[PDB]
Amino acid sequence: EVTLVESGGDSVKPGGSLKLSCAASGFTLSGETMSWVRQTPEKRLEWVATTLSGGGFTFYSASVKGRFTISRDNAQNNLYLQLNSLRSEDTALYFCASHRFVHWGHGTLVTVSAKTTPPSVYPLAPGSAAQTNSMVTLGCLVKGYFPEPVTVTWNSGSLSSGVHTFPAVLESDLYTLSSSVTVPSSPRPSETVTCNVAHPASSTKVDKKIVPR
Amino acid sequence: AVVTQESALTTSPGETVTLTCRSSTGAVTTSNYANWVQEKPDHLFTGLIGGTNNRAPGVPARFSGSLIGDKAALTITGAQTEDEARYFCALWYSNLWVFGGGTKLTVLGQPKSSPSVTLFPPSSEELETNKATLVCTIIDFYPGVVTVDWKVDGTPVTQGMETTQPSKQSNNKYMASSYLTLTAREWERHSSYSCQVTHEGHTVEKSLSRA
Ligand SMILES: O=C(O)CN(CC(=O)O)C[C@H](Cc1ccc(NC(=S)NCCO)cc1)N(CC(=O)O)CC(=O)O
Ligand SMILES: [In+3]
Repeated sequence: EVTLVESGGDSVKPGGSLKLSCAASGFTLSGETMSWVRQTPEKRLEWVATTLSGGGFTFYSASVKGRFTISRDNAQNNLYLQLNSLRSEDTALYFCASHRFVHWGHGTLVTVSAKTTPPSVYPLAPGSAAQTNSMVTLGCLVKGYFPEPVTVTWNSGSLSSGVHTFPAVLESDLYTLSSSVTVPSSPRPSETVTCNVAHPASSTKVDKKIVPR
Repeated sequence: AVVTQESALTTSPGETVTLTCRSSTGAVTTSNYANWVQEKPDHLFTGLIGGTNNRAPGVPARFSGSLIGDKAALTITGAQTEDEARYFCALWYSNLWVFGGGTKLTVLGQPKSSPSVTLFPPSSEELETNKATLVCTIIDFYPGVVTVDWKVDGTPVTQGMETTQPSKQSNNKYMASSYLTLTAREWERHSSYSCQVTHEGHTVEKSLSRA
């Protein structure tokens, strides 16, 4: 059973350097053509580099030439990738793949950014709203944090049904998440609604009560 | 060389579907070693075909690779429900590899469903910070393909708009949300704000007037 697992990804400042690893299992590296491929936030796949087996050529994407170097460590059954004059463009999930991309690793994220910051939570209330389905949608804007993840909850588990948490979004070196809840017009404003957010990294805990506009 | 694929396709379970891969530079041939990989939820990739015909070990008989027209093709004979995934193709141009943009394939496992859209105005607290984030939530739509367009006073707001990519829901439907950022000054200058979501031809527009 073949197994690939990459490691090394971390936050990095533009211009910084990184070196990623891919450890192989189930085969011997030496006689296997291996590649590096990256999946961007845009959810697009891009070829990074390939290293042929035997002791053959190594090829690089134009977007990567000169800045990135691939290395084999046949002794440890490890494949390496060195990343050096890092750019916003380089932020992606990096994966190694076997010959003709049959086996893939789980990926390692590299984020090229500015620095750690606790999130600014904003409550989202409908603008002097109506009730179509006698159902009202409230939300919470979790803004400008770094690094990921974030934990959003509503009335701390009480509200589970009608919850939609959206994936993060990175724009000027900081993430942006959004979360929502749909409740009958019976519960809000009569009863209160709170979005509970927690930024692990920063050990930030915030609670925002959603009150009328 | 650019590699082009169909944006999305939709089939019903049991049907045969064909996904294609076109080469900008010319006819796809045998020496471009057409490769096909599948991407499943939580960015899980697996190679399906290699060398324009060869099925990776373990991949079901249903999938076939071939050359038809001046293109490389992946045919899924009697498409199954668990085949709703993203399909990427890759072509070798004797030096490098070029991946196509991927094909979002949909296997209807439930009726088509329209998006539940909702636009939120910028909070007080936020405008204080000289920021104005308009949030547009898009929910329980199926298939998982949407187009969002923003309009400020009838004019399409060409920038400051970021849109999340569709993500499944427990009812195997999808969600997305779009954002429209402006400065609190920008916001003042305008009075009509609109988030229009198009899904399978039908456009739902949730608007708001500020003044
Ligand atoms: O797998 C890849 O990434 C490249 N593959 C294409 C493919 O197998 O789909 C192609 C590769 C053959 C191969 C090897 C090298 C070149 N380019 C050269 S020699 N350039 C000269 C520069 O001066 C082209 C094709 N493989 C063919 C095969 O698998 O039978 C052998 C190998 O991988 O070593
Ligand atoms: In090869």
